[PDB]
Amino acid sequence: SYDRAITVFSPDGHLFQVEYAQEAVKKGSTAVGVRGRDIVVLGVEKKSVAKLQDERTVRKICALDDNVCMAFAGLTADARIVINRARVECQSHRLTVEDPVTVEYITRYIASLKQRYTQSNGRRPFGISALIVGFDFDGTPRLYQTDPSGTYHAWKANAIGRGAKSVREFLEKNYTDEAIETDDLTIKLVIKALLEVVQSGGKNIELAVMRRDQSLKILNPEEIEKYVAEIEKEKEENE
Amino acid sequence: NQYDNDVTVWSPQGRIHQIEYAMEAVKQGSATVGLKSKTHAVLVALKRAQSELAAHQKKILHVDNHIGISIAGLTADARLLCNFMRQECLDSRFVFDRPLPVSRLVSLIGSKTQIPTQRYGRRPYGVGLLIAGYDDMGPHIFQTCPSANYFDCRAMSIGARSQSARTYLERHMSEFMECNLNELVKHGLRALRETLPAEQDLTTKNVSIGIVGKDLEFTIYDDDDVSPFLEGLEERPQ
Amino acid sequence: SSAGFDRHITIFSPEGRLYQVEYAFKAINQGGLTSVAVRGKDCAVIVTQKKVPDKLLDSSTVTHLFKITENIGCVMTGMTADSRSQVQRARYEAANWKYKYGYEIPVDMLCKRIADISQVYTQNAEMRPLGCCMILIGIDEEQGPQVYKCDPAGYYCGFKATAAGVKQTESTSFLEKKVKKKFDWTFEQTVETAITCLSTVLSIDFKPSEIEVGVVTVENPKFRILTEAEIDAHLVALAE
Amino acid sequence: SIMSYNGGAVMAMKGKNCVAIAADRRFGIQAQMVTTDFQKIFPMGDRLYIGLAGLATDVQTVAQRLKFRLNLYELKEGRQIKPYTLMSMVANLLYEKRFGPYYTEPVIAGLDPKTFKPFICSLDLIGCPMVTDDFVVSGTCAEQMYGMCESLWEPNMDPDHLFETISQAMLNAVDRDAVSGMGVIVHIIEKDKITTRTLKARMD
Amino acid sequence: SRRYDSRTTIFSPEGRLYQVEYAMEAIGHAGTCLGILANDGVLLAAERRNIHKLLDEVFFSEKIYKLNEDMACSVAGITSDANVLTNELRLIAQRYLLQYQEPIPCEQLVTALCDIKQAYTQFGGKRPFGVSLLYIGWDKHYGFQLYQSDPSGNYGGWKATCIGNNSAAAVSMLKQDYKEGEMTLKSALALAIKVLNKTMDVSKLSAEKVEIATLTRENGKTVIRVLKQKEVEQLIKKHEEEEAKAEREK
Amino acid sequence: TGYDLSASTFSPDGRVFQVEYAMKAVENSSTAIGIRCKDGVVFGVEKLVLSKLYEEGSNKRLFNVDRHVGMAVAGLLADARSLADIAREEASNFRSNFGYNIPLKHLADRVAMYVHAYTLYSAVRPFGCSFMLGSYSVNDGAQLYMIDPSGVSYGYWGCAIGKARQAAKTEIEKLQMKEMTCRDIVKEVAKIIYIVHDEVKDKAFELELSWVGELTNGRHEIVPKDIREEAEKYAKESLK
Amino acid sequence: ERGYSFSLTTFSPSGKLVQIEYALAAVAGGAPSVGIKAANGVVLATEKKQKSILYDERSVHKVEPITKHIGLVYSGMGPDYRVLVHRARKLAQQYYLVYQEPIPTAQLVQRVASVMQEYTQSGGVRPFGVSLLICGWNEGRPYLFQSDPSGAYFAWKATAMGKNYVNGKTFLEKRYNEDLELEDAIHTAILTLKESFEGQMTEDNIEVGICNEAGFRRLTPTEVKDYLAAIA
Amino acid sequence: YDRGVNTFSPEGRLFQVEYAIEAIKLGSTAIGIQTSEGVCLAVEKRITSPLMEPSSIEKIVEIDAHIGCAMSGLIADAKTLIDKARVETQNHWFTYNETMTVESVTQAVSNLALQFGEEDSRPFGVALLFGGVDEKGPQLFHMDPSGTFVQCDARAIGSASEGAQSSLQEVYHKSMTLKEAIKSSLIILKQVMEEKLNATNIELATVQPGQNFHMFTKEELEEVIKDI
Repeated sequence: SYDRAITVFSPDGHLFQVEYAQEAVKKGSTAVGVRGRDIVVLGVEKKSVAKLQDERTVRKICALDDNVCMAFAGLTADARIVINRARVECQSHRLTVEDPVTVEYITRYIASLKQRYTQSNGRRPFGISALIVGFDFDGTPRLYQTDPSGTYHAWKANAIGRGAKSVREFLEKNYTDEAIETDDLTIKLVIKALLEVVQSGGKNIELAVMRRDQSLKILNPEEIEKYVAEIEKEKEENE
Repeated sequence: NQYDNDVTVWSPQGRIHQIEYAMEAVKQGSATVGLKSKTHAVLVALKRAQSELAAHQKKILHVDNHIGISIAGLTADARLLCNFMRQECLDSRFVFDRPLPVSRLVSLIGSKTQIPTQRYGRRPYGVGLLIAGYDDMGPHIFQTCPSANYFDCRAMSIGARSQSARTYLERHMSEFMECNLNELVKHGLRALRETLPAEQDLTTKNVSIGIVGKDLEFTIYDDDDVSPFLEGLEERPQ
Repeated sequence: SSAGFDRHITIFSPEGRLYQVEYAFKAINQGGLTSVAVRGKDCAVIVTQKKVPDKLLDSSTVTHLFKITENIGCVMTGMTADSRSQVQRARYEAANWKYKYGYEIPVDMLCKRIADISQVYTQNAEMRPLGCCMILIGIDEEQGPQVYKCDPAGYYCGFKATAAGVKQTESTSFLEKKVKKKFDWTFEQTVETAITCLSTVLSIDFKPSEIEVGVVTVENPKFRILTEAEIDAHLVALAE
Repeated sequence: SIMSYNGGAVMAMKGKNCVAIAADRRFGIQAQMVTTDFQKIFPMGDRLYIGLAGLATDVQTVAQRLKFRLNLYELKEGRQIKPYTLMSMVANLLYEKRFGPYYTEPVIAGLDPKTFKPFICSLDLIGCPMVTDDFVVSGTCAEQMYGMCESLWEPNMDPDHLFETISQAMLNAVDRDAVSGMGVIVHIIEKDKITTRTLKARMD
Repeated sequence: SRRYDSRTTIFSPEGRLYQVEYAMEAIGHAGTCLGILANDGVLLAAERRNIHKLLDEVFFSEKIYKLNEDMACSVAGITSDANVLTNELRLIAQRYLLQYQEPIPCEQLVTALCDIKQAYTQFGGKRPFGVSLLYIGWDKHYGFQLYQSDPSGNYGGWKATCIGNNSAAAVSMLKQDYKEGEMTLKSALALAIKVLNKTMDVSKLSAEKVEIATLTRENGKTVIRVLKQKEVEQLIKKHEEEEAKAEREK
Repeated sequence: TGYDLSASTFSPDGRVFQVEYAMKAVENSSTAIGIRCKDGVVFGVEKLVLSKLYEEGSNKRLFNVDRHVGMAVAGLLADARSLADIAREEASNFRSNFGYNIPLKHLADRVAMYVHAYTLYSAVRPFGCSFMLGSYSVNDGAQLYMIDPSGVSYGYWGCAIGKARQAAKTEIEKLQMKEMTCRDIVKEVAKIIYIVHDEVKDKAFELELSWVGELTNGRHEIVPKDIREEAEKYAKESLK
Repeated sequence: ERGYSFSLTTFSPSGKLVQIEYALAAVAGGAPSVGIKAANGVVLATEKKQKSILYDERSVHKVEPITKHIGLVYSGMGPDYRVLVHRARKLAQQYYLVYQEPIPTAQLVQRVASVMQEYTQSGGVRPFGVSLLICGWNEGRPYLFQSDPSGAYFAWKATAMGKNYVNGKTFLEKRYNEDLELEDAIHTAILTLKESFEGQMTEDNIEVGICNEAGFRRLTPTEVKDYLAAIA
Repeated sequence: YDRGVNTFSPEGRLFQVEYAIEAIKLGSTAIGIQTSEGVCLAVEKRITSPLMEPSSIEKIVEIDAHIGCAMSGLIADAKTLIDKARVETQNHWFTYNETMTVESVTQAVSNLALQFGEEDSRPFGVALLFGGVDEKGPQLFHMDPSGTFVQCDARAIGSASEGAQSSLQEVYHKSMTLKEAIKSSLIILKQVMEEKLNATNIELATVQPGQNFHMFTKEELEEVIKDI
């Protein structure tokens, strides 16, 4: 009935220590992600550089294989172990079976690793939540998410971090039944969704796309500054 | 109440309460009655329904060609001791090429359930075994307990409200050594009907009867062959 | 000063104390016994009473004098069950010396190895620290006779006159009053002081059937337990 | 034999205040050469080298394991290693593979790190150390190297005549061997500097 | 038996960590370390604790630990817990050189330690490391670098670094007086003697209360210069003139 | 109290209450006595019928450890069964390693050290049993032993374990047991059981008598009291 | 056992380790000791009083050698002292089997402090209650180190451990200097040991070991009687 | 701490096993009905977002080509049960060249549900319904985290399982047909759920003797809803 063990149930049937892991995800930076027609896209917010450090070591988006991406939340220490482990599995799968790894296979591995890591006492569960995006499974663009309980799950648009309930409510009135083709439009959808940031500084947005055939493409803060300009410009014409 | 947490902790009165609590788990299951003649050992149990249309949960289960056991208590420790029970029987068939003596099988169970009643990290087995058998010296009725005190007996009834069955057996235990296979069974199921509230009746779908005999392999009957046994009974004396 | 679990397990308290070991020092005192060892000469004497409260209880299966090896004997105080397990390690590890090293173990080296076993029970937790005490005697070549004493804390020392049991503070006060003058110790002086010190602390003037005498001497270096008859021979000799 | 699978020759020689060490250059399988630039002399700190000969697998393997243990030693202690300490270190590493032994025979040469005192020693394939005062040799063509060094060695020699002695010893002994040759490299070290020369040898 | 349970691994009801927040508070009650990049070097500065006049200091290095061949590290926190890390950290860099025969490239050394430091916050009820420590070095791929270890396992690559409740106000000076792009050694050495004048509250800046080690890439060697006490003196006397100029503009 | 959960902790005066608690669980068990004559050992157990469905010789407390050694347990019956299997297994190793029958003085030492080990650690509890050990040999005579839950083991001439421990040995000691034959002892054991508490607070009981000595040629077995029935014919004569 | 393996030491909310600060209290409540590094050797001296007139003084020793040039004293509890002594003996021979050379005193303290480190962090055990003073004359210069139950270590010119160490802190600061001989160092080591001793100091109440460059040596009561023979 | 992983009550069961039954009650509902023509099955998806993909939530999995499944309670622990339940039917085919019966599947499944503790963890939080057609016709079973394994004729679990089982006993009789039982089931579904009963909230699974394969309906389910 208490709240200081993981093998205990509540009298109404809860696992509060797994539920306390999901609170630690909400203290993280927000990241969103949609799938397009052919080109997928995701982006992170809340960079907040502190004027005196290099910024290639604050990497929050990474690639597991040559065709699958990753974006997380929570605390950055536990995220490094999960990323470093999943690189081995998507590489060792290629050895035993000569296919490339599907996006559905690697998320079952991360969820099953977070599954068995919950059950035994003295193993503090991973306080992260991941987003796995890859147009890998034979021209089919997909994006999934995880959960600290260990439930891999598929969305078509997603938001995590501090204040995802505002963005997930924003995306339901924004993601049209019209599937947004002309992939700069889909990036403009992400850039407009990320424009509903907690402060919306405009320069604290890091977006990364993938056109389903290339490698990962980090956008630069001059092309990304060009897309933020047409957002307020087309919004001025709506008045 | 501060001594009432582990199996390891003795009380200031000398009574370990965790063993005393596993006795209470035996009373949660239904009643079951075992008895024997000179030639035939019969144990009869009472099924319990879960819902109106679900099947009734079984009680009597086969072990070997000369041993069958009844059950009362947790179904977790039921199949856990059963798998240990079946393993020891076929080892004597494999090594010695004889069936086990029934008496020294039960001493293996008392050694089995002793260790989780003393070391920390494992609960006692809440279970209510009644054992019928044939060694070279005839039929046997045994009972066990979660305190690992196995008892030889000539008639026994354990489970919920099973005292009323025991009072029936004491005033008829002299009659049991002489009767044949037939009324020995319906001496036994006259005892189960006092472990019932007086408004319902012992039907076909809620009772099981297992018989092992001197020339008879242990056989479990259920729901269709109980009707040759349920004939020839009187109503309840109300 | 109960802080954390310092009254229960072997951890440090404030002010550097630790209480479970100094609870064991008066875990001897529930035995109700007193033992005396004396080194004065080319010999060494153990004396300890027995207590037989039952006629049904035997007489030979009571004696606390325990023969470790042929040249080493010991006496045990404290509770009986922890005492006899302590003697099992002493008998065992003395024979490992003879097997590994090819000669007889010194009485000094044995009391170290016993005290180091009592160390780990003090150091590690969840392991009960054996509330009993051991006193040894034996002859060492080119060193004379010795008396050693090992604590439940693992502290050992070696000294001339030894009291253990209930009445240390009364007996050791008497032995310093006795051994301050270097009188001649002629193996009858050694027994006479060993008897009459205990005879004044307990104030009994006892029958020959309550005590035992363990002995070792450089004329017969074997450990030797005295007979009921010859205990009476020393007893009437001091009857003045 | 397994020692005769690739060939090799390592020679060290003690001078007055200096010490010299030399080896061949040929790498090859039993009769077919492969290359003529195979390193067999490895620096272990300043003014202290080591030479390896035998099976070319264990030449490269032991030289990496010994470098592994050396750098951990020179960080727990601020000082550098003494030449006696290295000899005890190598003999420990070889004796651990007592029954699975490495097929190599090292030769250690170097000066004292504090004084100027030279040092030479060589070991067996299981780690029996052996210090001398004149020369040590190892390799397949051992007996040819003993015949040259017993006649040409002098007690107190300048770095000029020490260079000419170990040159004439290595050139004449290796040309009598079949599976050794294709060039000879010579390190001559001293208190002030380190000189490395390569000699004009028969390439047949 | 079961009732002797230490926590060490349990989330808050709000979602924060129990011991990790406590361990970062002890580092504020420790010594002071910092470092700054240059275009052609990198340096470290340390504060001497327990400078009583009956010690020896014959190790020639107390906060600095030359660890691979071209990297060193400062240290802050529990001193006795730090010796487990540095003996481990020297052996990670050395088992790499056995494997590839090329020195460790100055980042994946840090991730190799930080995954060990993280792992005591995961499985196994044990005490975490109460040690934060710095990193200086040089590689083929990026050159001169600084890194910042944490008890949580998080690291970052900085250009001017920090110890906390001891010296968090130095970064406010470092954001004010570190010019970007040009950061050469004599400009950097004059900067650090000004910073330690503020944070280390010893008046007149006794030279035996500080310790400075530098690193310069020189002709293919990457020397690590633990500079001696004679040139700490002229570094102070260089700062002594800067007091006299500071009143001329009044 | 508040110091008495684990068996690995001391009290503030220096004892262990978990050993103290387990001793008086044996006190609530029925009385079983033992007595030895000049050429054998005779056991005797007061055993009470549970209700009626006991089957006349079930769950007996007279065990049979070796060819010439058996037990007379009292206390928790299931705990004594596992403890008896230790003694059965211990005598087999002595047979296999030394080639002859186990001496009873050595057998009690091996068991009591095993009982001692459950009095130290927090993971296990002490046993709730106490028992007797009787044997007979031509080179050693008859011996009779006694083991408490703490592990203290030494020899008696007569003993009793149960509720009436004091109330039975009050009248054991008025027997001249040093010169009686064990066939005379069997009818004398019968009255001592029958004197104390036949059916006062209980309903019914049944007598069990084990039997080892020179008349059995060193074997240990139950008496033939189905033969001659002389126990109850002679014990029930004490009604007047 | 069950196999628990949980440590007994955790951080306070202030950030301090509570049990290690308690173990240092047991160190300060021990027998006093003093160590002085002189120009030619190191002097160790301790204060050994028996509780009675019965105890033999030739049985137990306080100044204890490790190698033939390394000695070691303590101030704490007697029984925990003998563990790390026997530990440091076996540890010194493992150096000698590898490198064929007697271990330097700086390298010995590197490894002994890691042993005392291991009982703090590991599971279910408490730390020591013994601080040490380690001496030796390796490679000309002599050395004098101190370790503590925390696992740290230092390098002293002259220091004191045990009871009244703050008095010997002040007295050695006023008495010692840069250089003396060994004989001057023993003179000032008894004079600071006479600060907190009993009424009578004999050849048996103190116990002194030295470090010549010829090796480690503890002194017999013949010399200590003749050294305390009215030389202060 | 508060009647932990291995500690009896003063009266009855373990409370952790008792609390495991309560964790099923927050799960989604599910109904399976055994009929002599075959076993039908139904479940509710409980989709939260439109961006949330509907078919990523599975409730009916394929254990074997003639054995279905249905789950409730915790989602995460049920993937452990389905994994070895697929394996141990496949081990049986490897060593016997025959299909494992439906009853003897859950014997092996219930052997692992009662292994919790420190012997070589917590109990599971998931109930199951197994439908299958073996040689004894169609079968329908039910298990629980206590391992109390039993056969049912028509069972409903999850949230609102009490009100479903009361309403279910009115409509059931012995001579049902499969086309009758499917529309008889979903009437009970929309009376206990709250959203509009459409083709996106529920899914079906029917196994037949002659149609061992295809334990599924796919947008023929749209025809069934408009006919009720």
